[PDB]
Amino acid sequence: MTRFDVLTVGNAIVDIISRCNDQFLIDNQITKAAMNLIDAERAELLYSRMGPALEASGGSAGNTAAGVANLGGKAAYFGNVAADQLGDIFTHDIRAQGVHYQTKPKGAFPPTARSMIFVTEDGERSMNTYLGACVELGPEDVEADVVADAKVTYFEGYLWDPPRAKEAILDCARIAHQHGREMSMTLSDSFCVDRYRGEFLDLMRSGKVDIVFANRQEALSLYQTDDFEEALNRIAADCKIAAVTMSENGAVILKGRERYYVNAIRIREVVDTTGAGDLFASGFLYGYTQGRSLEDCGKLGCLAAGIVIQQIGPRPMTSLSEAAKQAGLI
Amino acid sequence: MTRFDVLTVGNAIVDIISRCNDQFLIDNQITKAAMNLIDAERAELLYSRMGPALEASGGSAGNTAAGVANLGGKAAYFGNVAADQLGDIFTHDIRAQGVHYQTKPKGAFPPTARSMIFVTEDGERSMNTYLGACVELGPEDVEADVVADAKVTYFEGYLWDPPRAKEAILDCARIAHQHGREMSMTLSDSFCVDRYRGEFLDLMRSGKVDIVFANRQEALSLYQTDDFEEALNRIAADCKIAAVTMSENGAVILKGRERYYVNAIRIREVVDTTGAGDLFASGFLYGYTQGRSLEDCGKLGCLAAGIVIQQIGPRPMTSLSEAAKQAGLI
Ligand SMILES: Nc1ncnc2c1ncn2[C@@H]1O[C@H](CO)[C@@H](O)[C@H]1O
Ligand SMILES: Nc1ncnc2c1ncn2[C@@H]1O[C@H](CO)[C@@H](O)[C@H]1O
Repeated sequence: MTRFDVLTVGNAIVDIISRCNDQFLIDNQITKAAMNLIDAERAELLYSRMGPALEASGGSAGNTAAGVANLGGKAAYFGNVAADQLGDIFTHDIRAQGVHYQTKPKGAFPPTARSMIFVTEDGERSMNTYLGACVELGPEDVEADVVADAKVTYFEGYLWDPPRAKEAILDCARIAHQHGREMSMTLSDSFCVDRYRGEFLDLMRSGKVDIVFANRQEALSLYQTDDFEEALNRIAADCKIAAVTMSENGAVILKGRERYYVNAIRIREVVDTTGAGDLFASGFLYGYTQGRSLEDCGKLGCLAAGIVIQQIGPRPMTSLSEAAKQAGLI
Repeated sequence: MTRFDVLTVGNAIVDIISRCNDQFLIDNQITKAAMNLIDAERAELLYSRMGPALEASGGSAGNTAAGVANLGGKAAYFGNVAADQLGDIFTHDIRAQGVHYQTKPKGAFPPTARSMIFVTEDGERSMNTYLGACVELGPEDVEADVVADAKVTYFEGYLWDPPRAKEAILDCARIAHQHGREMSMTLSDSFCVDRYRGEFLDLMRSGKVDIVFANRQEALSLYQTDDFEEALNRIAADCKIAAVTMSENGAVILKGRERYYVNAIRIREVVDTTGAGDLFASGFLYGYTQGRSLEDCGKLGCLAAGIVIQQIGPRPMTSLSEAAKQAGLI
């Protein structure tokens, strides 16, 4: 028995969420469906144009850790906030879900990261993120005992944007593998993959990452191809296990020459896609650390992802364990 | 023409919202369906026990002003926040709705008011409010030109808790009535009525308040009676116009010997009752300042209230003007 099933590591962010029309994205030169990095001045400008909003704790890996805990797994999280009200919100929400979260703020400035997320009528989400205190996450924030005692340590490709987070991740990889654990990453966003393609492939090929999460766009971006079959063949050669999501078309899990396709749940209405990939990773990694088949891990991922897109906000407000039991995935 | 249809005045609050079981309220000695005032220490304690939450700008009168603006009316708001992140959220959300909001923060301490609102399975809401910077609202915050230029000035009974807000209200009443405008209040909460019964009746009987909003519980509390018919007869005698809501049983508008009964709208589900009364006041006052019949004012109020209870959070995220046009109230 170990202390943790899943440790996740990412940019600690509070989401500021509002609905907009498609013209808003065009007028403001916001790339639809993507993570758009912004500076403090641009954050002020976009906020001044944003309608009334709702706030909810976010951060891709934060959401994944919360989802693991929700399902009943034992989760931990590394991510840096500031000693401010937004940081206090973030700290409360993740700890209240039962995730181990002990990363200490380094003062009030830079302030806690926030992402202005604009949800269009089709339920797509377009994020505009000021990293703030996330730039301070570094090797000093690695709780070595936690990495050692976690079955899987999972991190965001998004961590390659701040300056020193990658150093923490390399430390995690060393500790995890020295203690016989596994490392996992998400490719996070197609433009993120554009930025760090070579680095990501090296993480996989050197064996620093064992399990990779991608959506279709990310997989295509990783190999700069329009051929999805090529992307699947290549990603399977580059990592031990790959979990590739395809929105309404479900998911495919690859291991060597093995492929396991999983159907997406049929949806009432797509309210807000924010968190879909994050919660797919929650379901998959919960199943994986419970010793479930790759197909069942995919099923658990699709169930969690389907639930989160039927609500506003990135962390399911309902019980995923109850949902999983009803679905016979238990 | 005037600059404003409705000026509202209230405790400026950010809501922190979570779902709980009925046992949680009992274990924590939270009075169900009520506004429970709390100190800083109790706020810390309750927060430590609360699950993951979402944040949304609140404040009863704030919500009412936002609803008037949503419907297409011209609204203003007086309420005091701190110079902190929660205050910045509050300031953003109300201004983004098109409400004039110019009250200046006085410092960072006390911090911006917040209310932990626990929603039970029946959709009832139980609020736990630390007033924070609201204790600083006073006569200095009265923008006399705004009061002079507003058709109706509406305020919360809740303002009788902080120490100096009542002085601002008395100043508002004077300026309003000297400029031929009307004053309105809501009784806010049955325990609030218990605390300030005599003062509230004095506001009405002296004519400082022209239009009074109450729910059934508040009306009964005002006259310490179990007889709803008595309460209606007495409230009609004590104020020029009374609007009394009765939840699923709609509302009754009273003027002198006149009575206008209005039905509740048909609804999908009671998700969260937070804001119901606030938005009834939005609909009513919007109608009133557009020169509509008292019955139509009631119908607009019931429409807005019915909309808000079908969503999480206190301010409608959909267009009230569009809904009013579709319902044929225009
Ligand atoms: N640069 C980023 N790094 C990590 N997570 C992010 C970033 N920008 C937005 N997010 C998060 O992505 C989540 C949706 O997957 C949101 O909850 C949001 O907080
Ligand atoms: N003491 C108070 N004064 C004014 N508004 C309040 C108080 N406590 C809670 N509220 C607000 O009541 C609203 C619902 O009517 C919520 O949005 C919440 O912010």
